[PDB]
Amino acid sequence: ESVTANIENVKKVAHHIQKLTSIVPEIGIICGSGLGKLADGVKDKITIPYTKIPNFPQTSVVGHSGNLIFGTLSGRKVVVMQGRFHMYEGYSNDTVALPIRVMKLLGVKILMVSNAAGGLNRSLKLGDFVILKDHIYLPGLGLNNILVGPNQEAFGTRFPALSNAYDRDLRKLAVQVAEENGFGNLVHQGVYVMNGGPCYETPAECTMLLNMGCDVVGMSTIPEVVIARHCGIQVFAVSLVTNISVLDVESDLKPNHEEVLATGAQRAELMQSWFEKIIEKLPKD
Amino acid sequence: ESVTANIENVKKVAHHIQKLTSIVPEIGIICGSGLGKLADGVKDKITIPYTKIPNFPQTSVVGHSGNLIFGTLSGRKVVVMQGRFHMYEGYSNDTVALPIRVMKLLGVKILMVSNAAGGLNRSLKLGDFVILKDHIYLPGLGLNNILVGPNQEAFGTRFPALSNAYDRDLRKLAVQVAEENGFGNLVHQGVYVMNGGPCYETPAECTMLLNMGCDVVGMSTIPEVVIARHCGIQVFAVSLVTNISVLDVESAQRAELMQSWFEKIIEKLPKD
Amino acid sequence: ESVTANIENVKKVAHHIQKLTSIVPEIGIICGSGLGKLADGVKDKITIPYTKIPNFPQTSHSGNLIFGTLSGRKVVVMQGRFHMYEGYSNDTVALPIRVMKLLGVKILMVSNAAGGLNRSLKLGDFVILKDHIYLPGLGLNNILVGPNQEAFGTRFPALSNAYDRDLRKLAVQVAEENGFGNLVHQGVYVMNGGPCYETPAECTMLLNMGCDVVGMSTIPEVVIARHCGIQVFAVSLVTNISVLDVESDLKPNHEEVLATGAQRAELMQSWFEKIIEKLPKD
Repeated sequence: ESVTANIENVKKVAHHIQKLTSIVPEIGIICGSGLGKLADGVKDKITIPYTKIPNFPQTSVVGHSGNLIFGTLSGRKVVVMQGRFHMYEGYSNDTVALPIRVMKLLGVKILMVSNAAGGLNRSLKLGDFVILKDHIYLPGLGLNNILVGPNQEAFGTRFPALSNAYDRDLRKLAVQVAEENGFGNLVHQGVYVMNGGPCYETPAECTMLLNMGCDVVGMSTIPEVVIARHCGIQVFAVSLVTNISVLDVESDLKPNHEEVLATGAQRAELMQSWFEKIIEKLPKD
Repeated sequence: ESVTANIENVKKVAHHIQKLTSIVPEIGIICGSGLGKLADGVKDKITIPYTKIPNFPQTSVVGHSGNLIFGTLSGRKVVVMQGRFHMYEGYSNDTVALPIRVMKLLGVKILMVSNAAGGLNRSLKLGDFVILKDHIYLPGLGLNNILVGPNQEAFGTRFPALSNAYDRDLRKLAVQVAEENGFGNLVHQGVYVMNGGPCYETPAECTMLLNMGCDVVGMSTIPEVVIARHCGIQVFAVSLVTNISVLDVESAQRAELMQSWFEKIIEKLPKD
Repeated sequence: ESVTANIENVKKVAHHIQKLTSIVPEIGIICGSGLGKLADGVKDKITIPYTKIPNFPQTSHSGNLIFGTLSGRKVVVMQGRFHMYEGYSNDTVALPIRVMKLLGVKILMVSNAAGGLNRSLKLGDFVILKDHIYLPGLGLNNILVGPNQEAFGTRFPALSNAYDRDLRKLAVQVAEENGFGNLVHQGVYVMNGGPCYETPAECTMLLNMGCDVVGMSTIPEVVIARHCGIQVFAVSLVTNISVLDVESDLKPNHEEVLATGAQRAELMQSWFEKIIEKLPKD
């Protein structure tokens, strides 16, 4: 399961990073679908490959290590995670949790995250942005919650509440920014349900999930959100609707992931702009 | 993970405990929520710490380790489990199963369990008692059932049915005792769904669970109930509603009454 | 302890089997409920116990891989399955299906025992799977969790026509012309990891999820088959009628479940034989 995400190990990693950069991040960004360009446009960037950080978890896109990117975005100090640890890859709870807990010790106060999701809600269109206002953590309700195991008291409490998990003030700001900039029609809010994956959802599964009250379904994000809330980081999360879920078996349409990647690539410019304009107006500073 | 909960290992733990006490328990009790007294009220008590028993699972520090308390309660021999093993802590199936199977070998015929739960059913109020009449074992449906692995045939069958899992006669008696003693207005019956935890449930999760047909939600109890039924122990289980679930994102006290209820139920239990 | 179901290891197993038999199978059959007597019908056959195939998983007498001819077609039959409720790993379940693929299997046919949730179902009915709900898979116990084995398939497999519509059609037509079309339905199968039978509250929930039958197997093998491009036909025998009411004295009994399966075994075998008979030949 790699190194335990305890205070000792997390501090060690944080200190290693702090020798490599003088940027003290206020906002952490986990790049998902549509955020590829935002990562590139970080100003005065310093790129730290995961390979160069002892005990930091290792992931690659066909050979190329992920990176931590420090710098600024709209005048605000950020750290960007370029490369994530999805549970369908077989990563441990400790692997997924360590980077978020490292962000806490580095100074991160807000986490912004995107992902690719299937649209269950029948009003959604391809390319829509669905701000998460709540979630259903199917793995968590089973016995695959990321927090299962000894609680690391240094970071949070044994039984965390998830009441305002998707900060209502950050959601209101994100909607306002979209509306002010002429793409409010693309922005929805909804409930995201996690399918552990990596299979796309069958029509019967989608029909069930829609009837549970779910608006979008995806295979990521909730584990990161749980760790973030556990250690008191405010969360803003957006699903890009990269496929419209098929609810009937009598239908030749299907999710193919390349069209999922195409939707991400085509909405990247707008999602970058949105996130930059949100960051510009975030409170505290 | 510690030691396999097979008939040989369970036999050895049971034999060791039988040297430390002459009490042959007829009723096993696991108090979760309202565990104030009961263990206080047992006459002629014998407190056996978990560390005193070899191969018996041990709690993780906390400044207060587990005990197995033997004695009598309202004229019946009992064994109380103080110190539980919950799956959200990372305990293995064998760790949770072994204690219940030890109870079986010691002579336990009835298991009484209390726990703390979130109220999903909209007519519940904080402090209410909800007798479990059925459950939904979400971890079990999802391939984290406590019985996964080789079946221990000496305890039970490969594919146990869970018909009358929460004995209907015990529930009827429990309801009779509550109404007889003036706190019948607190008592409900319902379906308990297990959230593996340890996070509390989001509004959207609570809404989904309510619409699945669940009345309360908690992070324990079902694994123990499944092991109990597998080896033929009758089960009585009750949730104390300690949090009322919020359904949309837009939006100690009963300790003495619960221990008293359990004491009065045991008084009225049939005896062979 | 189990060997990874990667192309290197699967090749080694398939190459060992290919020295023990000349039969190149194009249909793979996994014997579940109602298919106990299927191995008997296989002609020009060779029985290979799992015990004499290195790194092939071991299940219990040992399980066998039977090669031969059924209704004129080359088949491999798995007598002995690896149920997840027994504690078997994903690799253990996946390897046999991937071996089938390297051996040449194009169609996988499978039966299982299931509880009938749909209130119109009768005991002994056949429910062809047209779709499924993989509760373990949704909850992070999907058989494909781990590094994707690219030799076999893609990272994010779609499950759109998982239960091949042409095979389902043919199966329904074969039943109808042989006079048992009234026993045949099509439905959604939900997986309960098991090994407990379902409580009344669980059954009620599953029925309201849109499920017709519930069982403890099959989906993991189906996912692996679809991942490597094998077409799938699957049928649940309704071996118990699910009890939705806690006050009812009715309950699932495993001896009655096995008895129901055995009673239908001749008919289920004949059905499978006649499906294979009518499959398009190239």
